[PDB]
Amino acid sequence: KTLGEVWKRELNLLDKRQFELYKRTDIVEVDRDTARRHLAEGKVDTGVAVSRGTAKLRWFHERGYVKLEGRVIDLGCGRGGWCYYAAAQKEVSGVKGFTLGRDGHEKPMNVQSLGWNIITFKDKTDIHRLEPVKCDTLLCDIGESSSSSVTEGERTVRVLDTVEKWLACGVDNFCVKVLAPYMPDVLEKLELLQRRFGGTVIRNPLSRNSTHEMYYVSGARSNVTFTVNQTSRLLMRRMRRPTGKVTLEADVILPIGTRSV
Ligand SMILES: Nc1ncnc2c1ncn2[C@@H]1O[C@H](CSCC[C@H](N)C(=O)O)[C@@H](O)[C@H]1O
Repeated sequence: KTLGEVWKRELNLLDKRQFELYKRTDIVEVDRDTARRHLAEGKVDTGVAVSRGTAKLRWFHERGYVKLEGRVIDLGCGRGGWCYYAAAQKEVSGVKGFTLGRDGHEKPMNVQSLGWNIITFKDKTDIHRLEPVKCDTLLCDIGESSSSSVTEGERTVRVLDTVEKWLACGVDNFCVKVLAPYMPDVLEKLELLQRRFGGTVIRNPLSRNSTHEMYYVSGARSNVTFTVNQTSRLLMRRMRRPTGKVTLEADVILPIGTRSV
């Protein structure tokens, strides 16, 4: 019954064309042309990002929504866009990335952007059953979209449930994907986590309109209900006023090489 659930219901009423127009209405995307060509050519020393994730984390990072410091852990790293971004930051001392990388799940990608050498990738790992490790910055970008709001809610509560075990070890910084912040139970878990660890949820402008995903971050504190609804209002507005107008932005190019001495 929340505004976001109404949004989800109306999203499912869109035919294929409607959905297509909607998905790219007033959105911002990075141009992946060059990165895709370089990766396809096997170039590992041009500093291109392995995925759209690098730009998403940079957005949070550059405006203080999440500080990237010391020991970084990246749950559900996939190709590794967040790991490579974090590894290139001077304040970061190490990066441990974990992901399934099996049964259709993408495996970490090997490139040599700055600090690749301080990253330890580990695949064939289900982070829901991985024993928490002490760290300073906790990152988690997991949440598989579903036509079912019930399912998005279940997957979202499971992620927050798992992440709470890691935050309970004591972490200074965090950035965690929240697939369905519009679901009632998720909203309440977020409110409880906020009273326990602080932070709030922020909508990344690089996220597509087809998902209501927002990120639980340590760099800001605000009323969760209000801001989740603001995003709901924006998404509903774009569905009612489709245009498919997209704004392209330069993708992230990181420096290259190992961090040594
Ligand atoms: N239970 C689990 N354990 C480990 N990894 C998981 C998982 N569930 C989902 N994942 C992985 O979480 C990843 C989310 S996509 C992450 C993109 C990454 N931030 C980047 O910048 O490239 C997917 O690769 C998915 O396979």
